[PDB]
Amino acid sequence: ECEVTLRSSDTHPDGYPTVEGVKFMAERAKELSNGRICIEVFPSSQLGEEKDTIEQTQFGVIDMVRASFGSFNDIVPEAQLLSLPYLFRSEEHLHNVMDGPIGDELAKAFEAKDLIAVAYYDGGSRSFYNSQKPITKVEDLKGMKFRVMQSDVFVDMMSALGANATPMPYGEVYSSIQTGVIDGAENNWPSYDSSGHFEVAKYYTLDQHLMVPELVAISKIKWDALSPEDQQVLRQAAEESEPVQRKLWAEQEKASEEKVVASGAEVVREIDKTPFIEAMAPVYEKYVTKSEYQDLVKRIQETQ
Ligand SMILES: O=C(O)[C@H]1O[C@@H](O)[C@H](O)[C@@H](O)[C@@H]1O
Repeated sequence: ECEVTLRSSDTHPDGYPTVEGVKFMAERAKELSNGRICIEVFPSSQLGEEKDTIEQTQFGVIDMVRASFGSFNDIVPEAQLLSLPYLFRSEEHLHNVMDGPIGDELAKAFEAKDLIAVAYYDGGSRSFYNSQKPITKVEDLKGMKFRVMQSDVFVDMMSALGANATPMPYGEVYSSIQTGVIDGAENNWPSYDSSGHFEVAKYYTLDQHLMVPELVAISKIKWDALSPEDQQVLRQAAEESEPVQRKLWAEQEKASEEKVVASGAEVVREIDKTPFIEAMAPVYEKYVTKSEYQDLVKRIQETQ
């Protein structure tokens, strides 16, 4: 048994939808391989913060990782491109993009950087939360200090809004907010909840400026050393976990919103997003640098 073992990393805790997703993938891969293939999940950043685990996965030290496109920065340039603000209209839109040929194009981009993309997971939309004041309009962000994920595109996004970005690993955000070093950060409801940030940043504004895709990626080095039979099992188990993870995600979006609101989170709803969207013009100008990227963005916006 467990002749083929794979260590899989996630920054999130046990019980979180992405972790439950890979745990389901692991149960299925074990069943389908008659006990041969054994995926072990290491949650809560046990093996390191997310960007660091991505690099260790590329080197084959970690076998598999569940990660946000936003943690890649320049490592996979099209991953950064798909982290542009207000690129996707909805979770349905994003599903149709990632499920179609654009998803295959991105898979090729990951493979060129020694990562085999076997599933795309849902991460919903990200919105601003802070400890200082309600954000009711773009102008309220002026001069404020917000953590972002470690990609240049998010630093530029904050500058476009007249604020100051500070990239840092997810695990350090809570203390930085708590001690007042930064004013806030931005994320989806389940992160805002499970991270504890709602305890130290009670103001949340549903500006929904990002929908950053996520993936399960296997080390290409480890993958290439597997038999075709074992590769087939992994891909099957990964694809099976996708609809499952999507449903777990939808349920947790609801539960976490309810939870944090029950705890006193002060939420601003119905914000006019138009000025937020307009402000992103320079960001698109800076990152949409080609034909290859221009047409990509175009085909995304054209996807129903
Ligand atoms: O802000 C972050 O770093 C985290 O945001 C969450 O939404 C992602 O699911 C996670 O992969 C990122 O590490």
